[PDB]
Amino acid sequence: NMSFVKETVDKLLKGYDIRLRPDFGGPPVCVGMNIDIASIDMVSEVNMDYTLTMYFQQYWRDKRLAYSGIPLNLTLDNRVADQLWVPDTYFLNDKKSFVHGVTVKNRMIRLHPDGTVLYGLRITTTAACMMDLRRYPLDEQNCTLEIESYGYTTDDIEFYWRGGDKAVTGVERIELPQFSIVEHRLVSRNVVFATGAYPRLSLSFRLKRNIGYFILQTYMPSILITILSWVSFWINYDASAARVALGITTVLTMTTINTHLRETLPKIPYVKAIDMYLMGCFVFVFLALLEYAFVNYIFFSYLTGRAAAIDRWSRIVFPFTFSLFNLVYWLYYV
Amino acid sequence: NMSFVKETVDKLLKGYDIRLRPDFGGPPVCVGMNIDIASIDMVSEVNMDYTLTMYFQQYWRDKRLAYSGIPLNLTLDNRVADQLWVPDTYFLNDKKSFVHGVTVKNRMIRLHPDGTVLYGLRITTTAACMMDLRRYPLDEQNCTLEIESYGYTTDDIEFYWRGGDKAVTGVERIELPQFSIVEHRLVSRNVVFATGAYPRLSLSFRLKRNIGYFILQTYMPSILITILSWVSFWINYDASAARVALGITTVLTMTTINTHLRETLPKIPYVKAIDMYLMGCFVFVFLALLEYAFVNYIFFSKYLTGRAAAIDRWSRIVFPFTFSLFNLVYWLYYV
Amino acid sequence: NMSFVKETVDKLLKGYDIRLRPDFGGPPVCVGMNIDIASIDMVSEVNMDYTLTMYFQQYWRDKRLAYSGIPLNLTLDNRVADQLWVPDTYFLNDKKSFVHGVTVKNRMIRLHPDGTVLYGLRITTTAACMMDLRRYPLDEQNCTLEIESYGYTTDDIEFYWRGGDKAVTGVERIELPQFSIVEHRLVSRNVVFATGAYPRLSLSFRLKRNIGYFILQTYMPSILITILSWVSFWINYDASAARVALGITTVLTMTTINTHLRETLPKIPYVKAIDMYLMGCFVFVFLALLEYAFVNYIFFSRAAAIDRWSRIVFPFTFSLFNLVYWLYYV
Amino acid sequence: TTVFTRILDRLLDGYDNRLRPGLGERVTEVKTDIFVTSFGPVSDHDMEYTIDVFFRQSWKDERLKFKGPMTVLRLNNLMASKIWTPDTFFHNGKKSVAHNMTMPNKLLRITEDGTLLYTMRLTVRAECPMHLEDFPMDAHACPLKFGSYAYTRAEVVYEWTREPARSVVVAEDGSRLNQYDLLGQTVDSGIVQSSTGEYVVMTTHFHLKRKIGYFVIQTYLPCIMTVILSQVSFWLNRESVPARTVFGVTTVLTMTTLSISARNSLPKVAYATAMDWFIAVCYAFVFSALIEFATVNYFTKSQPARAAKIDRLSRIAFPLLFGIFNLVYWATYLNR
Amino acid sequence: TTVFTRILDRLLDGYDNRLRPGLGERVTEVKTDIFVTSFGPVSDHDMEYTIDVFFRQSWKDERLKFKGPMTVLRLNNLMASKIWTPDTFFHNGKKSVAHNMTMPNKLLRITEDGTLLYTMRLTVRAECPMHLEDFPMDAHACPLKFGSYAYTRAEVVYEWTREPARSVVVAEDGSRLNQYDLLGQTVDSGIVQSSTGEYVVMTTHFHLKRKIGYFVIQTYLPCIMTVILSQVSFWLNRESVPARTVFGVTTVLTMTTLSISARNSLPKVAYATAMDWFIAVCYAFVFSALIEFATVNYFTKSQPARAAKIDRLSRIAFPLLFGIFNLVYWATYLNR
Amino acid sequence: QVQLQESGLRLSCAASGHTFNYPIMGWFRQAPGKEREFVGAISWSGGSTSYADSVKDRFTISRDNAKNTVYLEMNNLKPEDTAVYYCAAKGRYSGGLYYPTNYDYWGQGTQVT
Ligand SMILES: *[C@@H]1O[C@H](CO)[C@@H](O[C@@H]2O[C@H](CO)[C@@H](O[C@@H]3O[C@H](CO[C@H]4O[C@H](CO)[C@@H](O)[C@H](O)[C@@H]4O)[C@@H](O)[C@H](O[C@H]4O[C@H](CO)[C@@H](O)[C@H](O)[C@@H]4O)[C@@H]3O)[C@H](O)[C@H]2NC(C)=O)[C@H](O)[C@H]1NC(C)=O
Ligand SMILES: *[C@@H]1O[C@H](CO)[C@@H](O[C@@H]2O[C@H](CO)[C@@H](O[C@@H]3O[C@H](CO[C@H]4O[C@H](CO)[C@@H](O)[C@H](O)[C@@H]4O)[C@@H](O)[C@H](O[C@H]4O[C@H](CO)[C@@H](O)[C@H](O)[C@@H]4O)[C@@H]3O)[C@H](O)[C@H]2NC(C)=O)[C@H](O)[C@H]1NC(C)=O
Ligand SMILES: *[C@@H]1O[C@H](CO)[C@@H](O[C@@H]2O[C@H](CO)[C@@H](O[C@@H]3O[C@H](CO[C@H]4O[C@H](CO)[C@@H](O)[C@H](O)[C@@H]4O)[C@@H](O)[C@H](O[C@H]4O[C@H](CO)[C@@H](O)[C@H](O)[C@@H]4O)[C@@H]3O)[C@H](O)[C@H]2NC(C)=O)[C@H](O)[C@H]1NC(C)=O
Ligand SMILES: *[C@@H]1O[C@H](CO)[C@@H](O[C@@H]2O[C@H](CO)[C@@H](O)[C@H](O)[C@H]2NC(C)=O)[C@H](O)[C@H]1NC(C)=O
Ligand SMILES: *[C@@H]1O[C@H](CO)[C@@H](O)[C@H](O)[C@H]1NC(C)=O
Ligand SMILES: *[C@@H]1O[C@H](CO)[C@@H](O)[C@H](O)[C@H]1NC(C)=O
Ligand SMILES: *[C@@H]1O[C@H](CO)[C@@H](O)[C@H](O)[C@H]1NC(C)=O
Ligand SMILES: NCCc1c[nH]cn1
Repeated sequence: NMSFVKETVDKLLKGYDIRLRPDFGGPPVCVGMNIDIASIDMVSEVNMDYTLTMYFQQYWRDKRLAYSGIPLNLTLDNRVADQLWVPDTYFLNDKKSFVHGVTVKNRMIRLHPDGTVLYGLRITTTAACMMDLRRYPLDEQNCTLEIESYGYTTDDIEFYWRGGDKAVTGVERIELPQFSIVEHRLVSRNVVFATGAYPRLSLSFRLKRNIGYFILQTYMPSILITILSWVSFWINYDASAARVALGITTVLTMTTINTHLRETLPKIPYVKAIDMYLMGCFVFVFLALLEYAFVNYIFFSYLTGRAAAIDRWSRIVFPFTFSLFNLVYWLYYV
Repeated sequence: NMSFVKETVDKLLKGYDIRLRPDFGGPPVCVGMNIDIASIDMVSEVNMDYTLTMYFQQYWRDKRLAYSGIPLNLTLDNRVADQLWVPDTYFLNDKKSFVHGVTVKNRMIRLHPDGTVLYGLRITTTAACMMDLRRYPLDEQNCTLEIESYGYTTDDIEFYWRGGDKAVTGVERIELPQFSIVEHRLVSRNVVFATGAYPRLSLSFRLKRNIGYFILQTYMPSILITILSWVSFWINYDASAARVALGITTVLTMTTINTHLRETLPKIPYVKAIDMYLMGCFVFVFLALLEYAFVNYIFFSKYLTGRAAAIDRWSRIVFPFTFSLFNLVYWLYYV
Repeated sequence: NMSFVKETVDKLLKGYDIRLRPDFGGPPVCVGMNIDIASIDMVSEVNMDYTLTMYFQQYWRDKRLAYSGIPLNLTLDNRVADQLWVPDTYFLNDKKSFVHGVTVKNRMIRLHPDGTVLYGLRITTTAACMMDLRRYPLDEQNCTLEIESYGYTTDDIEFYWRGGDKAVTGVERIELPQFSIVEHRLVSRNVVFATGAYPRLSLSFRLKRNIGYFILQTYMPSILITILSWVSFWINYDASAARVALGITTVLTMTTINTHLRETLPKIPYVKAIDMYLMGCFVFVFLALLEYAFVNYIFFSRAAAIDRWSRIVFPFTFSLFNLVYWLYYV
Repeated sequence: TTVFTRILDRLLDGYDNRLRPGLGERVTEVKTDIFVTSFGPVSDHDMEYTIDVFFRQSWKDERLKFKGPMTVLRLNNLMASKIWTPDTFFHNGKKSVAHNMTMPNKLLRITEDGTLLYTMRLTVRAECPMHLEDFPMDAHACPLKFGSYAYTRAEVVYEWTREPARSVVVAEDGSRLNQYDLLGQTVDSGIVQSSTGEYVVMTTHFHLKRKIGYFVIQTYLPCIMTVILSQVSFWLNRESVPARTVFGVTTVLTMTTLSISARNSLPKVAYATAMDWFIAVCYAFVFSALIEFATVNYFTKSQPARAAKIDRLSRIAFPLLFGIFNLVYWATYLNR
Repeated sequence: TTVFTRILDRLLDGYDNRLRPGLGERVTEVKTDIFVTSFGPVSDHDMEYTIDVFFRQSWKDERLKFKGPMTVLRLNNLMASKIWTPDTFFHNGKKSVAHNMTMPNKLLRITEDGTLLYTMRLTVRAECPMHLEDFPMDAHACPLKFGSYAYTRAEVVYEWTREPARSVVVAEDGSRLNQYDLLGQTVDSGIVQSSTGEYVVMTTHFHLKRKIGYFVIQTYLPCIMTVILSQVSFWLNRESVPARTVFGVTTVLTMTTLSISARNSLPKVAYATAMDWFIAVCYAFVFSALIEFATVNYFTKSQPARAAKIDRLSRIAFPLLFGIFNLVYWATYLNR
Repeated sequence: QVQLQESGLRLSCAASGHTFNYPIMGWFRQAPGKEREFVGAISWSGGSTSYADSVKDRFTISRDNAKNTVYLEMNNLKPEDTAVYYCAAKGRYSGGLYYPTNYDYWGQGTQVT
């Protein structure tokens, strides 16, 4: 019968003060959170934030909304969320967030017979993710989503992850382009501001960056350019135009790729750990030009023997030194 | 009197059912329309759209709102539109649009004693304009704004341009940077959907793209670099390094300008008119380099120098003629 | 003491018809406007507009809201603006405007015992002013903010700059990064439309682009690179590799500047002073390589002459071009 | 005149929009339909694609049964606020807007049998997975899934209005695809289990094919020209050492710039797709040309007889090797 | 159970929220405090900086006196709309959004003595002037000013909740500053004069210091590399005209390229910065080094003793000149 | 300020001053009894023109920027067109083109008969 449910639902909303939380004078109400992630796309370094889409569900108990005689579990329209009291959770890391509104404000209200209330939302959030780029692109980032109660202190409300470690789901099905979710954790804590102590749940992700795209874009061309400088060593000693053009254009290409690759990432006041490789390669090319200039100076300012000896020494030393530097760099970072 | 108008207005709205259109059971209501274009601000080739701001006036007859006694117009406060029936007209081409709301929601309601209502809005729309860039930038383009009723079929509402061809005004107020409006057009027709027929008006604009900037920016660097390549002909074949550097740097410059200018336009598969010209100039400089290499191979690999000089003068007299022929053909084909 | 004001305000608003303007049958209501320009933000040539922030106040006289026995003129909460009639003022140059809503919809309503009502807002607009770039970057600009009544004709409503010439304030405190506000002008007029005559207010700023950045960072590279091309003359003609390398790489640098400076200002059809200077520099570097080619052709077909004549011709011709350019545009 | 007002008042007497039809009697069968006015651009950078649809939903509500002069009442959107409607939402949506220009773009029609028709104009910006392994010559199947948010399968069950093949319809004029071609669509329905319960999810995949002309003209032609420059660098006399040096130099520089320019267009995928392989092979070609030039220059004086043989071998080998590489590459990738 | 409902109803017994407390009696005192949760990025391009704060306000209201079992009752955000609150606004804000996720991020607390506390989470994008004359070795004092909008000094007067230095406190973890260091802060209050009347405004100045570690490896190192390239251009012999020519011209090209690149990623301004000075001096050095070769090659044919003399003098002088210029520049800027 | 001079079947209206600030230029006519009426108008670019109903496809308006001039050409003249003609300039935002009040500056009346 629809009229029975009609009058039951009408009676439930008589004398129901939305201003007062459930059990206003009694012990704090326990709210159980649950999360189902859809995507973590757009992990931006320039913006220092990540976009997260999430089904966020909250379970609690409200004696005022208990009903009997209706065995089924009332799935009410989302508009009923305006009448009922709902928790006041809020994300600390968020910059811009919204609840989806495609054809309806995407919310769900479910009333169980025992007064238990389930409140579900579909939220998109742009949460700040501070990053330590001192090992970029060989870094492993840690950043989180914090969930806090705004108005109600710990003595008026308490949070807990419903289902323990199974509260958050969908982490396995997430495939970022240039990242891999290694591990994730759930933590519950109390934060003591000036006003008082509030609960805080937190879901933390540790992301690991891929390497293939970065190495293929950045590191390999520097290697080829250094090998061109070594070709400049090998080619001759007296052919001034060929060697000098090759070296100066080697420097030109190195600074060209440096300028093109310097604009991808944001401003940070330290070596980015990919800049170190570019500076090393630039320094190697620079020393190639320096030793070429030294060869011309000693030759033009017996002498042919010195020039040949220095050329052999350079061509046998520089590749070995570059290999040593490369191994030291890779072992240090990777 | 003051209270007389107040009680008359209160009597008008009393018993007024906004859910039902005027003449609910009777024949369809006619809705004349006027558009006054403030400006067409953006025309984006990356986004395939254009921004358009306009005063949009609708005019219809509602016998329920007829009043007597008061002999002058009623220019009511525009909040009254919240409690009145208005046609539900939408622009089928819009992507993002909004009614301007600076200091008040920019609307106006004017009721006349015979019951005719005039409803004015100040709308801005980012309308979609699909466009063919085959002849870009020598292209004569078309854009449209496409008005239609959503809820009501042709059996319940009629659209017409109030004032005929003079319905749309303010065309002279449009001053785009590069485009020039050749001539506009107004069309009215019934479109058939699955649910049923619907009235549908269409404003159309034919834009012509100015060319002088395209010339001065993109084109004449290409001709300039082509003649840079040609300068290698008037150099002694013995100085191989000079001709090599000249030709190879001209090719490098062609690559640089091509890759620095390609990104401006969207990813269009078919080759644009400008891309044909850039490829032609690339081919010309490439052939200059190749024929120099051919001369060098013939010579190095009395009599031979004569052949080299013959080839050099042949190239000197042939390359300008062939390039002029290609340029004239290209310009005449696209103009 | 407190409930007295409550009942007075309740009495004022009950029976108040927001729909009907004050003096519906009487003469038009005079709305005295006033502006305080907080700051003129960025002025994008690309967007062909400028962002403005302004405290926008307007006074009028509603006899319906007259009260007595309360000498203190009331500063009511902004929510009461929903219950009162206000003018349908709007802007014509705006493309996207909004009233700030930081902790409250930023509005103020101040009633006075005589019946005068002051209505204030804090508005931020993106007003479009078309710019003439023929003289760019040595050009003047006129950018205007225009105010109209959307619905009410001049028979119903009337505007006037309250305080006369002193209506708009705060312009002197503004310091734009490049432009300089040389003067501002207030105008009041009556614009005739098809529907009828409407009242118009206008605040027009004259902007002069300060020239100390483009002159140093744009023209100087091209000038120095043309002098660089001229350096090739002093090198002997026998060093063909040096001459062709210098000329061709000067051309390469010039086109690099040309293709990297396109991010300065948007697509426009007509020629610009900056474009004229760039094109002059481009042709002047080109004629160096052209006359060098003539030198080689004449020599290998007397030539030191070609060069000697060129050494004085090219700087003189470029100086003449520079003087003509500066005289024409200044 | 005013009889319809009385009918509407009677319909909304004792009517609650919070309770679905048949709340304890039967499952609500919500027939649905989509008409795609315009298939928006597919942004590979943002992993997304836009679409504009007339989303239609029809269901029977016995509460809204009336007998009146007219068979069908074509009410405005205002009634939709005061009436029960399904909770449909798009599972893979990112940021969608329901257009409300002038008035809310919603059509509501009520039939004398209680049947309802609720149509609305949506602009859905959905997320599409992109297996870019065969980039830029890769087909795709971008999905669009929708279903109820709150009601499980036991409460609300969706269906296609007409036959599923004819259900989703795409307007012919509204393409709005710059570099993609739509190869038809395939629809289906299924049940998705979740934490709350089983839900009916209706999916439609749009098949897309990349258009290659822009990419070939932008990337492969410049790369082919640069490697051809490296090829013709061989043919000059050996003694012109600066000449061949500057060919190798400038060819490598141009190739690096073109590689960067081609690379900026792709997304941040961590695998060489097909342009990376082409660019790597063209690197190998130009560096091989420069290296063997250095070799013959080294041997130009000690043993000036093997240099001619090496040059002849290079001329016969490098162009043929590049040609067969191009043939096998194009045959392998185009046929897929 | 229902005692608090009737208490709340009795509180709003003809309570007019449009009237300030003590409207005809005295000036209401609004003690306020700020807790900066985060200091967002400072966008010099957009001439603004972002901050995320818990803006707190506290004022005594006699009309909201009550007597109940619990001394202090904490209410939701709906009561906030139903009572008078101050109209505090930021004078220099550009586009600030009050967060509204889940439900409006605010809180209201009422005490038996009529004391009332009202806090809200805010994100303020405030504009602050910047003098880039000493860029990038430039400090800034970006202000954040706020005060009432409608009510004047006589109608409302604000105050700091505690001692002013301790009133505004910044969260340690929430820095969100990459190229700046928050070198403390200060607060103050003052009476701004306006046409409507004198208002009370409080400012807090955040002292920022730009970090040079990025800009040094951005610009100042490649410039020095090009200058040393010119020096090794000097070190070469005189016979090889094309070697020194290509050094000079390519160094000019690289200098121009990096000079435009550094200028591009900066806000437009009508005066020369320190980086502009450095770039100009480096360009001057490069051009000087090339014209020195122009002179040397001109004079090498006739009387090469002068050519050798000027070459030796230039080799001795140019590195010394560059070194002393660099020392003067760094001593001028880094010392302050 | 914009100065306009009339010359003159064919008529010419020159322009000098801040012609950019006053794009639209219009032609009006007046008989000794009949009041001023809108004959035609042309924009700054000149691509868009408007004419009154009574002077459709008989009059013509052209714009040349050689010295900031516009030209009005009459064809199929009739005795009812004998009148004095004015050339005026309109501001950027001044409303409709058909009303003399919007136009700011006016050229000296040129008689035609
Ligand atoms: C990414 O990086 C972030 C860093 O920002 C990590 O965040 C920390 O995560 C760890 C583990 O997940 C947290 O450790 C836990 O804190 C809980 C909070 O309890 C408070 O409890 C009492 C209150 O009086 C005090 O002890 C103290 O004030 C605590 O702050 C603890 O209850 C937890 O204790 C449990 O773990 C310990 C250690 O294993 C056991 O000995 C205990 O018996 C008990 O089982 C625990 O200590 C830490 O608080 C988080 N810090 C912050 C700042 O949030 C992410 O975890 C990390 N994630 C990934 C995937 O990399
Ligand atoms: C930019 O590009 C668009 C797209 O091509 C152009 O839009 C087309 O514009 C033309 C006008 O130039 C439109 O032509 C009009 O259609 C009318 C029909 O409306 C009806 O539909 C059916 C017709 O069977 C009937 O129910 C009823 O008549 C409706 O009115 C025609 O009446 C118009 O005129 C023709 O017929 C009469 C009588 O036979 C002839 O005397 C006329 O000369 C003419 O042949 C006209 O054909 C066309 O409909 C538009 N396309 C669409 C899809 O609607 C824009 O015009 C273009 N921009 C510019 C500035 O030209
Ligand atoms: C930047 O660019 C803008 C836009 O072009 C310029 O604005 C123009 O500014 C001038 C100067 O203020 C305006 O000129 C005037 O029109 C006013 C209104 O005019 C009519 O309406 C009134 C009232 O109904 C009638 O009485 C009158 O007869 C007209 O029908 C006049 O009131 C002004 O009068 C002043 O000048 C006259 C003549 O010298 C004097 O006799 C008066 O006493 C008074 O001093 C004036 O005629 C013009 O309208 C503006 N253009 C518009 C609105 O399109 C800016 O001036 C320019 N410069 C700057 C710095 O911004
Ligand atoms: C209320 O506001 C009015 C403003 O209209 C105040 O009126 C004036 O008093 C000031 C100060 O003496 C003068 O500068 C103005 O010229 C006066 N204007 C008038 C009388 O129209 C009035 O003082 C205010 N009253 C209170 C109690 O604040
Ligand atoms: C109502 O919800 C509870 C939650 O677990 C479930 O166990 C129960 O079966 C539901 N009722 C019905 C009738 O399905
Ligand atoms: C936006 O849509 C809502 C839908 O409820 C509507 O009320 C509002 O008027 C729309 N905004 C406009 C027309 O500016
Ligand atoms: C969100 O903010 C709006 C203000 O636009 C407010 O009306 C609403 O109550 C807030 N909460 C929700 C759940 O919408
Ligand atoms: N505010 C004037 C709107 C208008 C346009 N056209 C006629 N009236």
